[PDB]
Amino acid sequence: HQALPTLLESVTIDPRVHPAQPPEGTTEFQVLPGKWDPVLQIAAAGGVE
Amino acid sequence: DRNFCSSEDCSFEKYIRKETKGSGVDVVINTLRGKFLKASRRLLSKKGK
Repeated sequence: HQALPTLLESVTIDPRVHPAQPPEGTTEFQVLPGKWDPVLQIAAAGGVE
Repeated sequence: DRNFCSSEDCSFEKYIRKETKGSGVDVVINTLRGKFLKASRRLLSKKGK
């Protein structure tokens, strides 16, 4: 089925711990590891949660 | 030592949830407030108080 989000209990954005914007005109971008936590139901990657 | 957690941060939620195998805690005697209170209710079992 198609699930439409209706409520995000928490969304934390912390750019200070996030990598800076890629140099201008970048063609290859970096990949940040991400993890899904079923116990707490947190999708975390970089400085976002 | 497995029965003790820390009051400094809400890291007990993951520990207790994992240790209870997702069942939660039947009774929560809550004194802390703020995010600790929110994390405490989130550990309640289906019939938890």
